Amino acid sequence: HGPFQGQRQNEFDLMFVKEIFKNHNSNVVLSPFSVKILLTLIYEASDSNTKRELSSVIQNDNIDHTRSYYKQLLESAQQDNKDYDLNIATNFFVDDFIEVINKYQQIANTHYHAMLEKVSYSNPTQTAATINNWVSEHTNGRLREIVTPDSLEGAVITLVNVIYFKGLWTYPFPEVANNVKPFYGTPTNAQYMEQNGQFYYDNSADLGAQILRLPYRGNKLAMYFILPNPDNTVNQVLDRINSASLHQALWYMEENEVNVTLPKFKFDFSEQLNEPLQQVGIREIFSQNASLPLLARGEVRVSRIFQKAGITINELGEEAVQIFNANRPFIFFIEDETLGTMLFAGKIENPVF
Repeated sequence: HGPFQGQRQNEFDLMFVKEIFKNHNSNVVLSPFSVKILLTLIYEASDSNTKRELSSVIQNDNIDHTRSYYKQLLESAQQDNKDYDLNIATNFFVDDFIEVINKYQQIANTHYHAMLEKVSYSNPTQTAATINNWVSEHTNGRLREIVTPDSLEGAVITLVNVIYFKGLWTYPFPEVANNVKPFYGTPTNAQYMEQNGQFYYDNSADLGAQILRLPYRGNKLAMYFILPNPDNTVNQVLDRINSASLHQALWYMEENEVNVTLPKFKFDFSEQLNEPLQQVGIREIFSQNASLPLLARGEVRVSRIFQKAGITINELGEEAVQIFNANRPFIFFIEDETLGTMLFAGKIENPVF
């Protein structure tokens, strides 16, 4: 279990993360990989502009390859055992008047771990409740709400993704009696955890940020932290992150002895994805032209797309020189190091737990 040695297919992921982060002053967490599942589901559903617009998401213009890729990354990622708990769940909530094609339900289920169910948008109050109950059910109450009755106004089809994670570190932190200290947001106190250890690390002059990898148990996942240098901000570091620059910055990381101080955090984040998607070039699927002939028996389209993600880091593992002191805002992400998947991406502006 070492860092990924391949080339990440993260051109879309990074574009999307940046667009979300630029428009929120708060903590954020989301799943770029899962957003790619949603777009591929809509692609599978559709009849071009759509194909040019999704070229960073679809695998080599071949549907069999696209299906096996997403299926493989999904099965690699997901797990519920002593080492970590990661569940991804996806649903289309479809108005009653729409006839859902059963074969679409089968490919959705099989390759994308997604489902479809009927609701009545004539009753946005009951429908909100239905969606929110689905969210609780599929995250074991970790997430509980994602929509209000108002956010369904005028809707015919709503696509919802939820994801949550908690794992054991390979190298746990000591549990310390209120290790409370200042956090300098863009001040407050936070609970920190601190250890010395051997961790992949670098100070990246190109990014203007330190990077730290902390692995999770299970030989698959790690959390990366990108901490801007004191003269720098998260937004300025983002402006210099693209697939090439990030690939190189991670490539330069070597195992070092590092003194690591991190704020504990636990929070969730949700957003309606229509707008950020359109901002990054994905527009056709939301236009008067869009259609879903392979999903709905024949003229309808996806009204709204929502994602809600939840995340927790704390000290815990199974048991038990550089300075990495994360006492100001930073970026984090979780990747599957066997395949390069960007499962979670987020930022901390205000530690909370």
